[PDB]
Amino acid sequence: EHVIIQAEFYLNPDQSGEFMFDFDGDEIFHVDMAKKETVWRLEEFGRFASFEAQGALANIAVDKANLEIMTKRSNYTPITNVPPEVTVLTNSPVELREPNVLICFIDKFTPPVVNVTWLRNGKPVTTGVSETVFLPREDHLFRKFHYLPFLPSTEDVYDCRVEHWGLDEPLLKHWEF
Amino acid sequence: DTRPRFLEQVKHECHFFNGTERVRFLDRYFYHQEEYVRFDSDVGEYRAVTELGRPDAEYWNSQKDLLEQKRAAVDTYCRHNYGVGESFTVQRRVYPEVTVYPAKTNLLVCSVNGFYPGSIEVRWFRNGQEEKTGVVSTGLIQNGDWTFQTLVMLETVPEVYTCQVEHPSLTSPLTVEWRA
Amino acid sequence: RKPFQSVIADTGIS
Ligand SMILES: *[C@@H]1O[C@H](CO)[C@@H](O[C@@H]2O[C@H](CO)[C@@H](O)[C@H](O)[C@H]2NC(C)=O)[C@H](O)[C@H]1NC(C)=O
Ligand SMILES: *[C@@H]1O[C@H](CO)[C@@H](O)[C@H](O)[C@H]1NC(C)=O
Repeated sequence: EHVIIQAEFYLNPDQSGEFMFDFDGDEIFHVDMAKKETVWRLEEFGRFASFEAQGALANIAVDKANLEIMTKRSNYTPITNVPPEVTVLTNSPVELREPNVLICFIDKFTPPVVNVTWLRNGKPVTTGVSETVFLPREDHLFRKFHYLPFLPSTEDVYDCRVEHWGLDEPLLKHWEF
Repeated sequence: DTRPRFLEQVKHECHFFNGTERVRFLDRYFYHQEEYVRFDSDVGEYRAVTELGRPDAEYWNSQKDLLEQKRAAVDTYCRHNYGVGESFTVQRRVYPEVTVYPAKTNLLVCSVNGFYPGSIEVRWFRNGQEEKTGVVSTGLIQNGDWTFQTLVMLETVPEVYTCQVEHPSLTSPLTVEWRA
Repeated sequence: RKPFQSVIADTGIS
């Protein structure tokens, strides 16, 4: 009926960590390890619940300990790069002058390191863009979302540019009205 | 960047059947994408999932206070967090938006947007009766923002077409009509 | 109102 998953990772040599709670594949929150703060997936969750974000660093520190042990135990067997499936779709059916959101869905990839850029007519745009952290999958690969709020026009084309070590070239997913 | 990568994951998984009536806790350890050792509350101790997890399973199973703590987790962790999140997760209802529009390849698209939860039935009807074999869909799309969408398309020669949507947020079916 | 509880990974052996 429902699954709650506290999922964490640590990655060498990047020393990147993540700590997050998932309910049925949606993120409840992650901890920003720098600031030591709980980041709620929706504003409203933070009216109903709290978290000890301070303690997430202890969890990640155990994952690093374990990684160092498993690295030796495996004989320094490195991860095999798995490049992402990338898909671009809108929140809703696009009507002219009706504000909307482009979603870039980056699926089935490891390791959890990825460069994503919104391109409008081939130029990078950042006004209003948001992204999720890396989200776990049942197969232990990662998935991730980037969002661009936009005003639909006949004169603009869009691309989601995705860099990953699994890919030869950057991967561009096209969208236009 | 020459350098090789090494990744440890841990997933603490709480599985609920009939709310908190039946709970299974799973403490799962991963090296890259390979589960090497797990604690399962149905077993009540660690088990190696691969050769690489044998030492950790032996080591952890010898610490009886550690196992005592982990077996209480269905109550102190799983049932605690279900109870924290219930009102805004388990009980979240967001109504579908339904549009119908013609598309090129000729298609009638029934677009169902912004709904929660994920369970939805979308059916196509042509002048009264139900079409299955000329229907193609997106499947369920998770938007990553606690919202799903789906596009259910009828391959057709456009009569009166009706898209029927059934979702937990709706006391009865939503039926949208499109006339050629 | 109510806090979410985390569990910590166990540390393995060398
Ligand atoms: C994401 O972008 C960064 C920086 O834009 C990429 O990194 C760099 O280029 C090489 C990496 O081997 C280094 O010489 C530099 O130190 C990096 N530059 C900066 C500004 O950080 C990074 O590799 C990209 N990630 C992916 C997956 O392609
Ligand atoms: C769920 O919980 C109650 C016990 O509190 C039980 O009587 C009921 O039948 C259960 N529902 C199902 C579908 O088994």
